[PDB]
Amino acid sequence: EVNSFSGYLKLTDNVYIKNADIVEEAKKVKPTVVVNAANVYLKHGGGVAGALNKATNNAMQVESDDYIATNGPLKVGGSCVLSGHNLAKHCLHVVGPNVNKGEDIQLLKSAYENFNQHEVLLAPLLSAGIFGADPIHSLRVCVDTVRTNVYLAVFDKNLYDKLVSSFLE
Ligand SMILES: CC(C)[C@H](Nc1ncnc2[nH]ccc12)c1ccc2c(n1)S(=O)(=O)CCC2
Repeated sequence: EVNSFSGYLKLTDNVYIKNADIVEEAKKVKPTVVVNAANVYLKHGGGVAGALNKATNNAMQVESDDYIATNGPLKVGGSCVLSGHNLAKHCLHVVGPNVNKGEDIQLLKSAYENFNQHEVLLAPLLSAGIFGADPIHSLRVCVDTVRTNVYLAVFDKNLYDKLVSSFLE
Protein backbone atom coordinates (compact mmCIF):
# COMPACT_ATOMS: atom_id res chain seq x y z
CA GLU A 1 0.00 0.00 0.00
CA VAL A 2 2.90 2.48 0.65
CA ASN A 3 4.65 3.89 -2.45
CA SER A 4 2.06 2.26 -4.84
CA PHE A 5 3.22 4.12 -7.99
CA SER A 6 1.43 3.03 -11.19
CA GLY A 7 1.58 3.86 -14.89
CA TYR A 8 5.05 5.37 -14.78
CA LEU A 9 7.62 4.97 -17.57
CA LYS A 10 11.02 3.81 -16.27
CA LEU A 11 13.80 6.02 -17.77
CA THR A 12 16.79 4.71 -15.77
CA ASP A 13 17.16 2.18 -12.92
CA ASN A 14 16.21 4.93 -10.45
CA VAL A 15 14.15 7.59 -12.37
CA TYR A 16 10.48 7.10 -13.46
CA ILE A 17 8.10 9.62 -15.08
CA LYS A 18 4.34 10.07 -15.55
CA ASN A 19 1.90 12.61 -16.99
CA ALA A 20 0.01 13.46 -13.81
CA ASP A 21 -0.85 16.16 -11.29
CA ILE A 22 1.54 15.56 -8.28
CA VAL A 23 -1.46 16.21 -5.89
CA GLU A 24 -3.48 13.41 -7.50
CA GLU A 25 -0.46 11.12 -7.33
CA ALA A 26 0.14 11.87 -3.65
CA LYS A 27 -3.50 10.89 -2.90
CA LYS A 28 -3.31 7.59 -4.90
CA VAL A 29 0.20 6.58 -3.87
CA LYS A 30 0.54 7.65 -0.20
CA PRO A 31 4.30 8.16 -0.66
CA THR A 32 6.80 8.32 2.23
CA VAL A 33 8.06 11.67 0.77
CA VAL A 34 6.46 14.25 -1.55
CA VAL A 35 8.74 16.99 -2.88
CA ASN A 36 7.47 20.59 -3.01
CA ALA A 37 8.94 23.06 -5.55
CA ALA A 38 9.33 25.72 -2.82
CA ASN A 39 10.71 29.27 -2.58
CA VAL A 40 13.09 30.42 0.18
CA TYR A 41 10.31 31.80 2.50
CA LEU A 42 8.06 28.80 1.97
CA LYS A 43 5.22 31.01 0.72
CA HIS A 44 3.06 28.58 -1.28
CA GLY A 45 1.28 31.16 -3.41
CA GLY A 46 0.66 29.33 -6.68
CA GLY A 47 1.77 26.55 -9.05
CA VAL A 48 2.99 23.28 -7.52
CA ALA A 49 3.41 24.66 -3.98
CA GLY A 50 -0.04 26.31 -3.99
CA ALA A 51 -1.65 23.07 -5.20
CA LEU A 52 0.02 20.92 -2.51
CA ASN A 53 -0.85 23.52 0.19
CA LYS A 54 -4.51 23.72 -0.91
CA ALA A 55 -4.71 19.91 -0.79
CA THR A 56 -3.70 20.10 2.92
CA ASN A 57 -6.43 22.82 3.52
CA ASN A 58 -3.64 25.37 4.33
CA ALA A 59 -2.08 23.22 7.15
CA MET A 60 1.21 23.18 5.12
CA GLN A 61 1.38 27.01 5.01
CA VAL A 62 0.80 27.39 8.77
CA GLU A 63 3.52 24.84 9.53
CA SER A 64 5.85 26.51 7.01
CA ASP A 65 5.38 29.98 8.60
CA ASP A 66 6.28 28.51 12.03
CA TYR A 67 9.44 26.79 10.58
CA ILE A 68 10.55 30.12 8.97
CA ALA A 69 9.98 32.03 12.22
CA THR A 70 12.32 29.74 14.15
CA ASN A 71 14.94 28.85 11.49
CA GLY A 72 14.87 31.68 8.94
CA PRO A 73 14.61 31.31 5.16
CA LEU A 74 16.14 28.51 3.11
CA LYS A 75 18.98 29.14 0.63
CA VAL A 76 18.47 28.56 -3.17
CA GLY A 77 19.51 24.93 -3.77
CA GLY A 78 18.62 24.00 -0.16
CA SER A 79 15.75 22.16 1.52
CA CYS A 80 13.93 21.28 4.70
CA VAL A 81 11.85 18.29 5.82
CA LEU A 82 8.38 19.06 7.22
CA SER A 83 5.17 17.09 7.65
CA GLY A 84 3.49 15.59 4.61
CA HIS A 85 0.04 16.08 6.24
CA ASN A 86 -2.63 14.01 4.39
CA LEU A 87 -0.39 13.76 1.28
CA ALA A 88 2.68 11.86 2.46
CA LYS A 89 4.62 10.95 5.66
CA HIS A 90 7.00 13.88 4.92
CA CYS A 91 7.23 16.87 2.57
CA LEU A 92 10.74 17.73 1.35
CA HIS A 93 10.57 21.45 0.48
CA VAL A 94 13.30 22.04 -2.18
CA VAL A 95 14.30 25.43 -3.60
CA GLY A 96 15.41 25.23 -7.23
CA PRO A 97 16.71 28.38 -8.94
CA ASN A 98 14.24 30.78 -10.47
CA VAL A 99 16.06 31.70 -13.70
CA ASN A 100 13.32 34.21 -14.61
CA LYS A 101 14.43 36.09 -11.43
CA GLY A 102 18.20 35.96 -12.18
CA GLU A 103 19.13 32.96 -10.00
CA ASP A 104 21.98 30.69 -11.13
CA ILE A 105 20.98 27.62 -13.16
CA GLN A 106 24.03 25.77 -11.71
CA LEU A 107 22.14 25.59 -8.38
CA LEU A 108 19.71 23.09 -9.95
CA LYS A 109 22.36 20.38 -9.27
CA SER A 110 22.41 21.36 -5.54
CA ALA A 111 18.58 21.37 -5.51
CA TYR A 112 18.35 17.76 -6.87
CA GLU A 113 21.15 16.58 -4.52
CA ASN A 114 18.65 17.06 -1.59
CA PHE A 115 16.62 14.12 -2.98
CA ASN A 116 19.52 11.77 -2.16
CA GLN A 117 18.72 11.84 1.57
CA HIS A 118 15.45 9.96 0.97
CA GLU A 119 15.14 6.41 -0.41
CA VAL A 120 11.90 6.95 -2.41
CA LEU A 121 10.27 10.27 -3.51
CA LEU A 122 7.34 11.60 -5.51
CA ALA A 123 8.54 14.88 -7.07
CA PRO A 124 7.88 17.59 -9.65
CA LEU A 125 10.37 18.71 -12.35
CA LEU A 126 12.43 21.32 -10.49
CA SER A 127 12.69 24.92 -11.81
CA ALA A 128 10.38 24.16 -14.78
CA GLY A 129 7.22 26.25 -15.57
CA ILE A 130 7.37 29.85 -14.39
CA PHE A 131 10.82 29.31 -12.71
CA GLY A 132 12.11 29.46 -16.30
CA ALA A 133 14.62 26.57 -16.53
CA ASP A 134 14.65 24.48 -19.74
CA PRO A 135 12.61 21.43 -18.69
CA ILE A 136 14.71 19.04 -20.87
CA HIS A 137 17.87 20.31 -19.07
CA SER A 138 16.08 19.87 -15.63
CA LEU A 139 15.36 16.21 -16.49
CA ARG A 140 19.00 15.65 -17.52
CA VAL A 141 20.22 17.15 -14.21
CA CYS A 142 17.75 14.90 -12.26
CA VAL A 143 18.93 11.73 -14.07
CA ASP A 144 22.62 12.62 -13.55
CA THR A 145 22.30 13.74 -9.92
CA VAL A 146 19.64 11.70 -8.12
CA ARG A 147 20.78 8.25 -7.01
CA THR A 148 17.77 7.31 -4.85
CA ASN A 149 14.38 6.27 -6.40
CA VAL A 150 12.51 9.25 -7.86
CA TYR A 151 9.02 9.23 -9.43
CA LEU A 152 8.50 12.42 -11.41
CA ALA A 153 4.97 13.69 -11.99
CA VAL A 154 4.67 16.26 -14.82
CA PHE A 155 1.19 17.78 -15.19
CA ASP A 156 1.22 18.44 -18.95
CA LYS A 157 0.99 15.77 -21.64
CA ASN A 158 2.73 17.97 -24.27
CA LEU A 159 5.76 18.49 -22.01
CA TYR A 160 5.74 14.82 -20.88
CA ASP A 161 5.94 13.67 -24.53
CA LYS A 162 8.76 16.14 -25.32
CA LEU A 163 10.71 14.99 -22.24
CA VAL A 164 10.38 11.24 -23.07
CA SER A 165 11.33 11.87 -26.73
CA SER A 166 14.44 13.86 -25.73
CA PHE A 167 15.58 11.18 -23.19
CA LEU A 168 15.11 8.30 -25.66
CA GLU A 169 16.94 9.90 -28.61
C1 LIG B 1 5.95 22.35 -15.80
C2 LIG B 1 4.59 22.20 -15.11
C3 LIG B 1 3.68 21.26 -15.93
C4 LIG B 1 4.73 21.70 -13.66
N1 LIG B 1 3.41 21.67 -13.03
C5 LIG B 1 2.96 20.69 -12.21
N2 LIG B 1 3.62 19.51 -12.19
C6 LIG B 1 3.08 18.53 -11.45
N3 LIG B 1 1.96 18.55 -10.72
C7 LIG B 1 1.36 19.75 -10.71
N4 LIG B 1 0.24 20.09 -10.00
C8 LIG B 1 -0.06 21.41 -10.28
C9 LIG B 1 0.85 21.92 -11.15
C10 LIG B 1 1.77 20.87 -11.45
C11 LIG B 1 5.73 22.50 -12.85
C12 LIG B 1 6.88 21.90 -12.34
C13 LIG B 1 7.74 22.64 -11.56
C14 LIG B 1 7.50 23.98 -11.27
C15 LIG B 1 6.30 24.46 -11.81
N5 LIG B 1 5.44 23.80 -12.61
S1 LIG B 1 5.68 26.03 -11.36
O1 LIG B 1 5.34 26.78 -12.54
O2 LIG B 1 4.64 25.79 -10.39
C16 LIG B 1 7.04 26.82 -10.58
C17 LIG B 1 7.80 25.87 -9.66
C18 LIG B 1 8.49 24.79 -10.47
